[PDB]
Amino acid sequence: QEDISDYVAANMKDAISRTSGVGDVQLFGSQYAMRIWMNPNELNKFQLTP
Amino acid sequence: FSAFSSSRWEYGSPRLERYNGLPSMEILGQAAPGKSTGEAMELMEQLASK
Repeated sequence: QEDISDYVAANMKDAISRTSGVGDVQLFGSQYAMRIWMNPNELNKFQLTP
Repeated sequence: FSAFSSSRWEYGSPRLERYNGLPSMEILGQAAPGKSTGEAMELMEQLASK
């Protein structure tokens, strides 16, 4: 999902959102973000917070 | 600074161009003196395909 979604979002969705005759574009899915998943154990461990 | 700064020389671009949202580089050019621009354009399109 996120794979395709990224390709769409970083190659196509931006040429289509300008493309002639087109208004609002909505993506089904999501472009890639740096998704960084904390561990509360491993956060309580080194005495560190978000 | 020399206490915490590693320093070297490298290259870099002084002008970063974009066309339609994406990184691009612009090529000017002409057609031979008594030439139709459309001929030149066709040749150009035939080079850029390799």
